[PDB]
Amino acid sequence: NKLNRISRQMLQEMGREPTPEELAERMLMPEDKIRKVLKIAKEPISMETPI
Amino acid sequence: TTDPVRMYMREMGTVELLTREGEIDIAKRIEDGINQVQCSVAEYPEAITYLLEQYDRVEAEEARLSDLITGFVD
Amino acid sequence: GNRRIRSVGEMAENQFRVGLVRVERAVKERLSLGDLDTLMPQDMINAKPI
Amino acid sequence: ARVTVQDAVEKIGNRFDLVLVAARRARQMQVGGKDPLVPEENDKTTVIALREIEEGLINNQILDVRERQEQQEQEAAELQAVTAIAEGR
Amino acid sequence: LKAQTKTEEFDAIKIALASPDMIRSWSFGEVKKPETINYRTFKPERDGLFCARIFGPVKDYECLCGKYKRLKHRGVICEKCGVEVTQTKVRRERMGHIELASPTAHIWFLKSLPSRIGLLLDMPLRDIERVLYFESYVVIEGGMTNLERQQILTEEQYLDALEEFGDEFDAKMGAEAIQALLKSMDLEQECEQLREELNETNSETKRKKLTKRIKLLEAFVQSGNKPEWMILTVLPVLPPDLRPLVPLDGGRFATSDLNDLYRRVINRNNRLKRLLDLAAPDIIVRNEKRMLQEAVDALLDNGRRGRAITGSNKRPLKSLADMIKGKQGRFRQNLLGKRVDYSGRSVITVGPYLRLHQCGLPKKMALELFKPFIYGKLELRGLATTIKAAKKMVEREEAVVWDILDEVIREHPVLLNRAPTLHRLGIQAFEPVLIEGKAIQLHPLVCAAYNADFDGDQMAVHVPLTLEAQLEARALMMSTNNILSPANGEPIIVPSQDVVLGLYYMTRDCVNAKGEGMVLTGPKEAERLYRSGLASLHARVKVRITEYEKDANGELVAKTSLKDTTVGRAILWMIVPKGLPYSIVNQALGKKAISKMLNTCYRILGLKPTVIFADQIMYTGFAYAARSGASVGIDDMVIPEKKHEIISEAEAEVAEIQEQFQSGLVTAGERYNKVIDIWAAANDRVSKAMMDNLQTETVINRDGQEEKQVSFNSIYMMADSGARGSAAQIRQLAGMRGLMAKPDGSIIETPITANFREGLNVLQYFISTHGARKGLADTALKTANSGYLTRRLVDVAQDLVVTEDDCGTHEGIMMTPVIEGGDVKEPLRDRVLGRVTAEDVLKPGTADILVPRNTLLHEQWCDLLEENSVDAVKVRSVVSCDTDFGVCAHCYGRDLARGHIINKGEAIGVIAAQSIGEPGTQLTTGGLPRVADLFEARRPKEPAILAEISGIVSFGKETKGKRRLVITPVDGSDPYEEMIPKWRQLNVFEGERVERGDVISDGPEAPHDILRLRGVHAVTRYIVNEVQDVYRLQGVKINDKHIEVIVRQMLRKATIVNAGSSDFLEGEQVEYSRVKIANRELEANGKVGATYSRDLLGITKASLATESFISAASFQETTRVLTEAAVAGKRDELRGLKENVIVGRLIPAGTGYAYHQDRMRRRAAG
Amino acid sequence: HARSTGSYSLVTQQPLGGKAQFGGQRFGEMEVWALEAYGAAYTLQEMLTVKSDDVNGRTKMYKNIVDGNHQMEPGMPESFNVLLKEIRSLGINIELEDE
Ligand SMILES: [Mg+2]
Ligand SMILES: [Zn+2]
Ligand SMILES: [Zn+2]
Repeated sequence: NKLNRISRQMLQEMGREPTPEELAERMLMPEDKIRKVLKIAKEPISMETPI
Repeated sequence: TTDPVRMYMREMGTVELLTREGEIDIAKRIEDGINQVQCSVAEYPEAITYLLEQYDRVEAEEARLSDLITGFVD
Repeated sequence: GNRRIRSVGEMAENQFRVGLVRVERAVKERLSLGDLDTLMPQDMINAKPI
Repeated sequence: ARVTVQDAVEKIGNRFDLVLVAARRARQMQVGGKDPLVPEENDKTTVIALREIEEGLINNQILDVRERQEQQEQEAAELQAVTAIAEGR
Repeated sequence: LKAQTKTEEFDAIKIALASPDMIRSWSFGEVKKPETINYRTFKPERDGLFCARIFGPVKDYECLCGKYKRLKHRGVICEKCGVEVTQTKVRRERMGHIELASPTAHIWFLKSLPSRIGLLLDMPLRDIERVLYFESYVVIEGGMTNLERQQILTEEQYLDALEEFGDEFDAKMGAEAIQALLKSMDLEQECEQLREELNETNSETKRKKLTKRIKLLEAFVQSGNKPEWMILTVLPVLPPDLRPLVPLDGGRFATSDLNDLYRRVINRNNRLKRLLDLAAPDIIVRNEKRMLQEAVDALLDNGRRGRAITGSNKRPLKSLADMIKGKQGRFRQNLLGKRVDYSGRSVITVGPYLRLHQCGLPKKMALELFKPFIYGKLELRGLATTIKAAKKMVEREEAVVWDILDEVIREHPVLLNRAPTLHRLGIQAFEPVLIEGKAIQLHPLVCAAYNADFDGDQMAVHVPLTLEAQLEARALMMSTNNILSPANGEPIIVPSQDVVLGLYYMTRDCVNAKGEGMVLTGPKEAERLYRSGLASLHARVKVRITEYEKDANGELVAKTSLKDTTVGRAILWMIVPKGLPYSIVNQALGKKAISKMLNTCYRILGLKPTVIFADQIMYTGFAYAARSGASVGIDDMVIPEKKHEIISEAEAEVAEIQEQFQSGLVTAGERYNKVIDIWAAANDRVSKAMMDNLQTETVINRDGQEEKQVSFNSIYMMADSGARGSAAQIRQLAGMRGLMAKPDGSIIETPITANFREGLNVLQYFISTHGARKGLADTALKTANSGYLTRRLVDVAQDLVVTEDDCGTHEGIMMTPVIEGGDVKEPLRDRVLGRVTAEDVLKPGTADILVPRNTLLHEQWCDLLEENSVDAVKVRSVVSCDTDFGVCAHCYGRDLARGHIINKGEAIGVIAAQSIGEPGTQLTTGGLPRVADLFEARRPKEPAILAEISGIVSFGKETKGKRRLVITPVDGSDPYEEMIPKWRQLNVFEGERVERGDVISDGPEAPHDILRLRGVHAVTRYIVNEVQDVYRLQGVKINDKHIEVIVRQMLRKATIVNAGSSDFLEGEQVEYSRVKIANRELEANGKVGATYSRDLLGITKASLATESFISAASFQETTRVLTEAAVAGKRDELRGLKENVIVGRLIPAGTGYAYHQDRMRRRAAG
Repeated sequence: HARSTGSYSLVTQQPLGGKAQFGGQRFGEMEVWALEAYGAAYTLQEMLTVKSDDVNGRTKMYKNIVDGNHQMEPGMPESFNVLLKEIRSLGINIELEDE
């Protein structure tokens, strides 16, 4: 959630969107964890998705 | 109309909203009820001696004070 | 005479129009409670929606 | 090659039992239990079996007879082995 | 002897309701938590939808915790976390369950169109739903107080009733109530009472529903199912691997929607369990119970209530019913229908060198196709050390492997298939020939059966792995074994275009040519004359020929003579085998004659001689056509010299009629038709002008001044020979083309006066577009429509197969020539050919039997019938065959790709449907929709009416909207009076006697009548004659046999009239019934036998009834079929085709027919 | 395209190209009728059982092809085997009777 909040302001604040490492300095933790945390956090895709 | 959202909205809407005074009425009723059971528990001989046998286990290092009482008045 | 021809220009305008209505609800929502001189036309208008 | 099986169909009327019978025979040759009854031209067992039908030396009756014969050919070997199982008593 | 307990080979199948304990039997554990995977280590969380303990190890033979990793340890249940180490395959099998707090309704039995719980309790649906949502109270086992057993009460009413009677009265609400109702219900007692009540009151409204309900109940009793089971105590969980969580690329996960659904059902359930121990108020636990009900319903079949939507995705999540269901019915065998190994495909080309039994196969395709054969053969001879080394060899493509492939290819047929498979010739077996290049080469003669052009169509290849498949392919699906269309005995291998243009140019004659008049010893020196350049290919010459006639007894006679012929025909004779007379090659050999040549060759010398003959014909056709140097130039299209004048004269006509309309002499409409007529006549005028000029204009000289013969101009030869082109298309090239039609369907009164050799101006082309556009559209849509027709047909027939040999009934239908209005729109010889006589037929005198009782009528017998004047022959048909549950071969006919009588066990239903369906592309009241209406039995819009009973009729009463007609039979009772609306103009004479089935008005008649009033043979004759009219108008040859088998399926059911065993009005199988009254005719009751009435069902309606439910779940609506069967505990025995295909065993026909037969007798036996 | 033995779909075991070595040709319903019109039973069984849907029958077959024994030990297509569990996942008890 903390990341979404930053990504919201920083979306228009930066005019593009914060770089994958941008919110990392803003956030307390080791800041490389953005990749790991962002991955497992994703919701699985419906296997019934028509393609 | 099925769609259980509706059969809830309509089932609870029957219950009338409490007045600010009515709230204390119900809350007062609670106190009487519980105090009855508290008093009712106090009237059982086995209920005391058991608590005794439990604290004797507490002083014997067979249990901990956190697993028996949450504290007294105070 | 009853068959009209659209094309990229006309179609994109509609989508941009749709973007502006879904942003409209937001702008009014924020301007509802807004404090006087702190916020400006940035904190309201987002990018991602449009 | 065998271009048309018509002659085999004459020998056995049904033409489906032909597929069955020719199959049963074709496996007798492919799994090595036996050898061809008629000169093999490099024809695979599929076609060798069909020539055997055309020449009228193989069909359902003959095979059942031969197999029924082979049953007694093995029962003769094992005759002592299985009678030695008198330990059943 | 003991039966068995472990794995045998099952027959039949049974379906029924599941007890809670029965559901627990399958379950190897209860899923207690919505958790899926651990979220870091992706291992399954224990007691969750994915669980190693309940379901199975994630990886093969390995404990979850990892303590026992060794393949030796197998039956060990780990002491730490219980996981029996076994293949991960077992996670695809083991089920689970969930113990629900409150009972729950099964959406299938609540919401199926005939609500099962509703009519089982004789209770309306809206009430039952009102009780499930806790919206009212329902009584149960009311006792003697105030209240009905099924009566529904409200809040206040329940309260009042309870204060008056505390006990001896009971009421509940919600799922628990319904379950209490079903358990309390005594089926036996209700049955008896309902039987009495049925008898007492006579009303159609009353007893219709009555009989429906009683049938279910006694069925449900006999089923073994107990009503309570429609209310779910335990809920089974599907094995995890059937709804997998498997990872994807980029580390994302994907999972089935069931998880999202299943998860929900658990949570709500668990919460309810919690809410019981928390003593929540009623209003809450009630809402939670409803929420549980919604989740379970959504899980089973989504879309019957709210249509729950999946997490974060708008699209509604697919539920378990939608996994079975689909379009249409089941996905598994329905189109389409599973991918198959050992296959391939590519663009196809010609390969004229091929013999008819072989086909060109690209090198690379064959290598990858036969890879296992190649591997095994390489190390059988020892060219490869082991299978791996063999793989490296073919992967290296070492030169030595190609010769090994020639071994595995030699005798090993392959299957070829094209895109729209219609009749059985859509797949045919060939012997593979290794070919460099990536294109498949296909023998030209086969190109007709496939309807495969060379404009880039692609074909698919299949390898017949099993030995039985090689021999099936060689003895059934092989090219040479099907040379004849199963629709009609005419050869389908008929030479196509280039070949027939060759033979036409070969046997033809001009007036004066090199070598004219000379004489030669024999065909050998005839070719020597031609090839050397001495003699022209076509010149009139006498040569000695040796022909043969087998007219002796199985013996070929020989006779020699000097025949007056040409050089080409002399050369061609070298190919004609043996017993054919020279008369067959002495003509001009057009495409029509060249087919009857091959046909006769087949019906005389047999199969083998015809094949090699056919090959030779193709080779020589292509070859000589190439010598001919035929071409098409722009000066090859000759326009009449009189065209411009014809246009002008017809142009005066239009201005005459126009002048008549300006002066009012003729009305506007009358003008239009007139002008249109003169232009049309003009087109005919120009057509028959250019046709005369084009056809004969060759004017040449032999020794005299002049003479004129049929033109040698290129385009005429094409159209004349039968190669390609026709008078219609030719007319468009040279003469003017047509009068096109404006989109609304009218035809423009200013035709296209130009043609393609000249230019079309702007307007003319633009008007041409609609015809083109409507042409393309019509075909592209009607193509799909045709397929649909075959679909309904194969569904209504299918399982029909030749079973007995001879059923032995004298019955049959009378075959006469069609004799429509002119002379003989189709002869007698074609109608009776290849069929079997019903009874011996007389000469004009008698005690002389020409054809003796039941005999296959072949070419000689039909000609013997033609020798004598015999105009009518009664013939056994598949509609009259006495065999029950099939057709006897004696009643069918000979027809096949082979001339012999149909074999025992061939499946006629499919080939019947296919034979009718394949030509359906060429059709366009009248047309293809007319056919569909016929087979659907549909009663027309403004039908006629037939006399109900013979005897003198008269008019009675007056005009109420029906003016009654009163019939008066001579001997019998009068009372029949039918109410016919009198505003329809009548026919029947008020004072004349009309036989039953006479014309009481005009207009079409419903075939239902024809069956009822005129009889079985009459209606079958009506269908066949009407549908054959439709097809024959387009030029489609389809033997009446096929139409008859569809007809037999149309009448499969009949409605009983009398009684003494089964129910009065039940529609039921005439197979079952007739076998039942034939069994009753002796033994049993002396005769209690019941009378029926044959019924006519449309094709789509007759396909509805099939004993096997697995078949019905395929093409019908899956949900209804499964339920309606599950209540009765119906036991499907297979025995049919559709069902056996689903389950994947031998078809109970053809090669498989021996198996099922041998098993069927083992069954119900000792 | 040509395929001997390729990859297989996970949910239902069926030929699927994953390597760009294309999945096998699609054998349709109409083609089944074509086999039903011919007397060819074994080609049809092998078509919809061992050549495709039988996760066991396929390997038992392949091993026989190299051994030189042309046979099939068919078993049950996994598609139908799934339909049984899917039906059984509902309240329907579906069993295979007799012998
Ligand atoms: Mg094309
Ligand atoms: Zn363990
Ligand atoms: Zn019969």
